[PDB]
Amino acid sequence: QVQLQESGGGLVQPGGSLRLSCAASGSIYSLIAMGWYRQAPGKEHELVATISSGSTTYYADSVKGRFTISRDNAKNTLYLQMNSLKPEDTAMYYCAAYSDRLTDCSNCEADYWGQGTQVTV
Amino acid sequence: AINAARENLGASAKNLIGDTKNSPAYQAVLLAINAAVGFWNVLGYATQCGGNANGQESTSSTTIFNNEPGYRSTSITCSLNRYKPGYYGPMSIENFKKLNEAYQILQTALNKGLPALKENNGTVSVTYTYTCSGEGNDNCSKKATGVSDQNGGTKTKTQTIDGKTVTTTISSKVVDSQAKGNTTRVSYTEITNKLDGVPDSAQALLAQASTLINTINTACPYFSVTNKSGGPQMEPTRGKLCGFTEEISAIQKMITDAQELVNQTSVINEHEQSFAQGMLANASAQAKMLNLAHQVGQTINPDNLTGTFKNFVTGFLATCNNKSSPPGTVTTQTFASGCAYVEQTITNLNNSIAHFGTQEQQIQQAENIADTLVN
Repeated sequence: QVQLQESGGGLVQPGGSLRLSCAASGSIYSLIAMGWYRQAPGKEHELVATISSGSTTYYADSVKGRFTISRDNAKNTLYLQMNSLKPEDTAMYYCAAYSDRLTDCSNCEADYWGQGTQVTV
Repeated sequence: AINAARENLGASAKNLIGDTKNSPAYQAVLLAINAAVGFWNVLGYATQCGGNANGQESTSSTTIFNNEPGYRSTSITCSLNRYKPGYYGPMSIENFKKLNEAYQILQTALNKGLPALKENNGTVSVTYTYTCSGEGNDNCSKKATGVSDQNGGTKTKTQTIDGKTVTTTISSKVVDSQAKGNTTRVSYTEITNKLDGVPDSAQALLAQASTLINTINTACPYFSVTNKSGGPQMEPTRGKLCGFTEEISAIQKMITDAQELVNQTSVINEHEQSFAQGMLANASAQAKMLNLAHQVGQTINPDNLTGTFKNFVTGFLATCNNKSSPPGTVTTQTFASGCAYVEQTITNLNNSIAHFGTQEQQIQQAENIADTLVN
């Protein structure tokens, strides 16, 4: 009912930066929040950052200070500015969203997901 | 006068089962079917759905069904990930296909024309496409589809629909993400189905209507709707599809009534006009078809309805948001509207009855003459 598509992944030097993009489409009215996960080939998936319809942000300690989440309501697009990249940031980054079915559940994980984009530092 | 009452029953049987525009019976059958199709057109877009072939959570599966009334779209996107399908959850792909097959038969046959109730051997072709994308999407694969080579493969089977043999062609086409023409730069698989020879009769479409509304009720998935800025509002905006208990009940009841109405058709056929029995069976049948027709009209009539359900009918189900489109028609703006001619059919049904008064008395007259004779 919602579709998410990422772009902007690539090869980057330690210290440098990237902005990731996500075009959302479909039942955007039904979302209560959007965000970014990531998974490295070895590791568990990690919730990177979220943004909740009031413009209230959450960041994982580990990116807090270095990364910024941000949306353009007009163009239905979700951004992730990533500064001062360290090799430990290498992973598949997934654009994600939370439908209003998840309203009362604070620790449910997103029920919509993109196909992911690769960031190698 | 016994024979005048017989020419009258012959005449009114023809008005009921041979005619369409001016048949109460016909309009009642149409109203039941349209109410069902209209229901989905209203809420389909708000319904979550996803998972894999076995109704499990999928983390990457997006499955899209074409010529479906989705949000700003001619497709319904089933792309809910990470939670398993079930009650008050997303509808599974198994269920959605069952629903989609029925929806596609109904829109094509409504598009083509429901024949008169006596006309019972008509058929129609139905063709419909859906897509799968996402690593892990087995909804278009051999298992779920019957086709050997996912990459261009094609199988022709026979299946049975309403006790009739229907030749089904299935074909499968992968479109690589590099493919010239693929704007969604994602790989996908496209499944086309053609159903050659589907029954297009009052009876069969009523089964399809039945399967449609009853797959909904039973699967009972989560929905969330968005109201328009102006005009009728739907509140609450979020819940479970089977929570529309009154709409679903009424739609069920009109399908039952229309089904009961179709059975009366054979009684009439079996007694075209001691013979007194047949006269009675035929006359009683005709009276029952009129009783059931008026009842189908009353069920959905806005003047007999009250808050909430009334609102659902007058503001949503009996409307079309397509832009200004014949019976079978799906656009980016069908969603949140019935687009099944429900306003118009309610009208025509009540008018065919207005103009059926003399026939109602001739049928009633012959009922007595016949019953008299029987005793």
